[PDB]
Amino acid sequence: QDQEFQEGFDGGWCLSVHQPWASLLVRGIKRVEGRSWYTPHRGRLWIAATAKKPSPQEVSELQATYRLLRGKDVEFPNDYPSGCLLGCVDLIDCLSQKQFKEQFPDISQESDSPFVFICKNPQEMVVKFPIKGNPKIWKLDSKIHQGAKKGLMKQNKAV
Repeated sequence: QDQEFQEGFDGGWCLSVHQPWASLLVRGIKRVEGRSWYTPHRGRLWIAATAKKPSPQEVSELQATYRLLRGKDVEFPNDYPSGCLLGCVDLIDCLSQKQFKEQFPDISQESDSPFVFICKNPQEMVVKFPIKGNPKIWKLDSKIHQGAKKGLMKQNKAV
C-alpha cells in the first residue's frame, strides 16, 4: 500500500465555505473546519467562497472572535470576496471531537463540530476565479484546476 503517497497528489477537490470563514481559512487565521459529516479526503483541498455576502458587522464580530482565539494582534484581509475560488489548504485529518480534544487540547476550543477537518499549509491565490459551488467535497472543473495550480500565490504573513 501507499497511503501517504496517494494523498500527496492534488486531486483538484474543493470545499465551499461561506465568508468570512472562507478567507480566514486561506489566510490560516481559521485552522480547523467543522462539519457534521466525516470525510475520508486527505491532502490538498481547494476553498471556494459561496455567494453569501456577510454584512460588515458580521465580519467585524467574527474578526473580534478570531482575535480572541488567535491573538490580539492578528491581521485580517480588507476584502472577503464572494463566489470565487480563493486558494487551498492541506486537509491533514478528519477527527471526531474525542480525537480533536486529545490530539489538540490547546486549540480544541476552535471547533465544536462532530468532525473537525485539520487544515495546514494555507495558500491564497492573487487572482480568484468566479465559481459556482456544490455540497461536500466536490471535483473542480479540470480547466479551473489547471489554472489554480499555475496561479500566483500571495506570500501571506504568518498569523
